[PDB]
Amino acid sequence: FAFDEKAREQLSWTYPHQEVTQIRTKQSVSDEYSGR
Amino acid sequence: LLNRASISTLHSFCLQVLKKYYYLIDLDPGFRIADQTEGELIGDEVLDE
Amino acid sequence: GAEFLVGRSGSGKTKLIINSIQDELRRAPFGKPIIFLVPDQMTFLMEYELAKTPDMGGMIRAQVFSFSRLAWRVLQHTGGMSRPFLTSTGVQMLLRKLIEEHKQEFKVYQKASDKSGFTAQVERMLTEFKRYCLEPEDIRRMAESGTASEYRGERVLSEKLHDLSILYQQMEKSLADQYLHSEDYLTLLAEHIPLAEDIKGAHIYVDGFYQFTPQEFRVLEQLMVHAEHITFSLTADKPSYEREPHELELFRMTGKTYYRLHQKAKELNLDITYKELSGTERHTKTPELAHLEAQYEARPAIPYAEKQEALTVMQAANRRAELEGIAREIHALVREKGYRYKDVAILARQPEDYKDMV
Amino acid sequence: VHRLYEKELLTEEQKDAIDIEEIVQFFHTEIGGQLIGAKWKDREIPFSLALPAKEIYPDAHEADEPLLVQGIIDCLYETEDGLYLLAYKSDRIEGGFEGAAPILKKRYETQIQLYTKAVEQIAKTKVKGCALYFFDGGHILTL
Repeated sequence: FAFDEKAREQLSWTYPHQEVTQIRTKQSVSDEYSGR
Repeated sequence: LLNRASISTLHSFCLQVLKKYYYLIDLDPGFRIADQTEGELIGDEVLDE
Repeated sequence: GAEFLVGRSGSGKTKLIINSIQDELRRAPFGKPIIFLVPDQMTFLMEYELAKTPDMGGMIRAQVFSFSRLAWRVLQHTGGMSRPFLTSTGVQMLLRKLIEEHKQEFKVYQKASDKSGFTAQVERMLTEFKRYCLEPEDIRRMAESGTASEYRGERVLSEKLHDLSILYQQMEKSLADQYLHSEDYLTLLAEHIPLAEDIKGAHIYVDGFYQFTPQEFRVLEQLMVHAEHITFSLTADKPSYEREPHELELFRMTGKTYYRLHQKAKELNLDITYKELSGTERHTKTPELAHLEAQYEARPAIPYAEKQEALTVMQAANRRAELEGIAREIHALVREKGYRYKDVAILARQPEDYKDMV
Repeated sequence: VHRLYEKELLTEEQKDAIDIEEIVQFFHTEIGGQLIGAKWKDREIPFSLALPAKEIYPDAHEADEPLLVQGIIDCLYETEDGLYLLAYKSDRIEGGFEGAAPILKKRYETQIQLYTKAVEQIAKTKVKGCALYFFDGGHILTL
């Protein structure tokens, strides 16, 4: 159908930077914005 | 002033009054308004007692 | 030395400050301390930005502080940190004990003393009294100023202040010397700054603040004295230091704070400098948003005569449809227009309404 | 110790719990004497170091966005030789120290490299040698 091609890729899509979306930005080494 | 103006349901006004002068009667500030349901369910309880 | 950096939103202040601290790190890595003073929620944001450089990728000389962490630091040196700390709930617990015994002395709240929600209301009022440098004695003073003058509402008022004054002065006596209040650090910091020396010859930047509480204020002007250089970043439009803004002008807040600050720096005989940012920095590629920001206030507002792309208003059948509709938009932005999740931000005046669903 | 107590940087207990000897000992060690005599010195040095995500988390291998590793370098001092690092550890040792050294070395091995990394990358100078002091027995080891 008209959209047969787009539907295919969007369902098979992935977030390029995904594997960094769960990682804590700040990480302390020994403020609620960081982790251990 | 339209946001600070008093234009509302009478209940909405009463609320503003209670909040301001709560200390004149016996009312806990931060009081909560129970919906007609839980309110009735409390009536059933006190009744049975 | 005090520097007033001012301009409208999206003029590039914050960037201008970030870059400076960065070059300053570039030039003298081990130089005197650089203190970046921002609101609590802006701390981790600036920490990530500063350290974002090809050259260095981090910082040592510069630190990002909120009024709290700054106080905590200066105190781990000057002293007072080994003093036990009281939680807001701990204060309420104390308060409820006080309301009991001193109950019968209340001129007004005697009936309201019972209710458990009255302890939280007092606790919040005392907090506000410290932040605004008003001691029990002060409240006492005012409480009898409205006493015996006849404007009903004044009398009533003086009575509340009288009652508060009691619980207040009675809390102070129970917390005297052996306990530390959450809002006590700022006053403690302000009076420990003078003998904290590693903040002397230090460059400091304030940014992201619209206002300052008298207590916070007491910290800044004490920094203006002992610090070598201090810059104040304020979002406003050519504010004046001879008049406080009128009620109905957009920059009432920031304009107000500037005026005060500038006057404090004037009486404190400091060398002052000015930087006014005119052009748009954030919106140079986005005409519409650049217009919204510029014409936001004026009632004689000129309508935008160009095409619609960046700015759009949208109506949803309900908060679900709203979030669910925004969810797909964000996906369209990332997948098509090639954005990253980190570039999107969603704000709610009452986040409690959307929080669960989000 | 008493001044701290007065100024309230030390609780009544913390005060009584301190072993003065184990504190004075350090300054009789070589590292101690060196710390004393120096052109420049500073302690409790806060830092934030941007690193590629991988450098810490091997697990995920694709995204190299920088994360911030933040900490505090106990002590840094400068001599006519170079810049040196110093850290004091309350680890329990004696219960010789010859056998503990290897283990302790690997305990703080990763940490110390991040410290010098932070200094070397950010300050654009280099850290030659790093010492760790241990209050139990008053020992020292270099990395």
